[PDB]
Amino acid sequence: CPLMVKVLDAVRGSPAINVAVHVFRKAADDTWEPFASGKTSESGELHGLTTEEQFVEGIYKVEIDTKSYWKALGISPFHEHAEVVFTANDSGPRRYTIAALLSPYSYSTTAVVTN
Amino acid sequence: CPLMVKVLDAVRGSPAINVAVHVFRKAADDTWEPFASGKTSESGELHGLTTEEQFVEGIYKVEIDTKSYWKALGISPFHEHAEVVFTANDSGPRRYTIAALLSPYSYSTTAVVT
Amino acid sequence: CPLMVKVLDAVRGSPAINVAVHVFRKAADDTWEPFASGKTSESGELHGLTTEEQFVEGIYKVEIDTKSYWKALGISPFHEHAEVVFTANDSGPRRYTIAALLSPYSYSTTAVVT
Amino acid sequence: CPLMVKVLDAVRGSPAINVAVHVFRKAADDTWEPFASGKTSESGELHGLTTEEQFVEGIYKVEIDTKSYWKALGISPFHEHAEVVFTANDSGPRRYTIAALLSPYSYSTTAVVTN
Ligand SMILES: O=C(O)Cc1ccccc1Nc1c(Cl)cccc1Cl
Repeated sequence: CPLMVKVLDAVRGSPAINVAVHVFRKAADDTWEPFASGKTSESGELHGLTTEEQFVEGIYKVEIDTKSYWKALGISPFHEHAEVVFTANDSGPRRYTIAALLSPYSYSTTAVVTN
Repeated sequence: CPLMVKVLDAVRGSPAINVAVHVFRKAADDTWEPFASGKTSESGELHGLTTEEQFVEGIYKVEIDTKSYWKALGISPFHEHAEVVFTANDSGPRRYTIAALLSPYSYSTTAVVT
Repeated sequence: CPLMVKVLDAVRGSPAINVAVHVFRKAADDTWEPFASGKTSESGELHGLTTEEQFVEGIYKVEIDTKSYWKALGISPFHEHAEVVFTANDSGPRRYTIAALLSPYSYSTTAVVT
Repeated sequence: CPLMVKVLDAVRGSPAINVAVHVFRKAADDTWEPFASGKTSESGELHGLTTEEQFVEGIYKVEIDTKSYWKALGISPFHEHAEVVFTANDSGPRRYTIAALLSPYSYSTTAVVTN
């Protein structure tokens, strides 16, 4: 499990559950091709998105559907979604934990990269 | 000045100066067309990106070239850039302030709509 | 105006208005003595807390009454208040801007020293 | 384990290791009495600070010695430390995860409260 996503809710002080996450990889033609997708669990985490074999060097985009999350709670959010774009494994395989803290008009995202 | 961008540096505790910012608007064909661009000033701010006449309802993407900013400081950042995608509602006098706080492996962004 | 405080609301995407702010300075006996206080304005800012003459080197604590702010909006917050403790160095012309972004169960604070 | 602290480093994209944490409880005389202390592990986490029996209702202060952390890395930080003050268990026992993301001139803290 080289790619993990964790989403927290800053309004309720709880994990953000059932948040849709889509991952894309930049193709040779500068196009974003679907790579993997899923929804966060009860712990606000999403595991098993890919494997070390499939997760090759490249530029990846992790899109977190924050808008749908907030609407389901009756709150009108600012962002359409949260996007995290990064180059991965360019110097060998690494483990990536992408964390996002969500608020209706703000979000913070950090990466924890393990070797 | 309905749209303003402010970028701060969390490592040095200062405005993020000369950060390239590109704004795009989603076109009818779901394509991002260039809308405006510029670089943050000494105060880490970018004003005059557009006018109220030109800034119509739609989905906009504010792209902040964070990578180039960090590389210039000798720090290898994590993100390729920071992106803020939102819908400009246009329902009453509204000024949009997009703020971003930058760290090498993290960034936070908030919108101040007044 | 060497010390300024800015408070934003991450839930409503607006400045945090009328937030009580208390500033303390650590005394010789390791006690926090009141230094200045006020409430954020409509722009979520608090200016004129002190002067360069009065703002000498020392350890300061900026306390933001976040609890009262959230309760007034009908939201039960997590924190009793937000505290920012720092050392004013006083080594060259320096203006201190203490910014805080508030959410019911979270807050972020950054210092912009220019 | 009703009280957990997790600290991340936003500059290096890694857990903040060996960060000293001191917890205090407000006494009857409005004084902060030492409650527990420890240092974050390799995963940037601090467990076993207290037990459900000892962690009674009250106002607690979690102090994270961020200054010492940054100085050890050769960076001059802004804050003397990060403090998180909250009322705990006022409506029954809860599990509290106090998370902090650190940068030299900024820090963010969130609480995840479980029942
Ligand atoms: O915008 C963000 O998310 C970064 C951040 C973090 C903590 C405290 C304040 C801020 N942002 C900020 C600042 Cl530094 C100035 C003016 C307006 C805003 Cl929204």
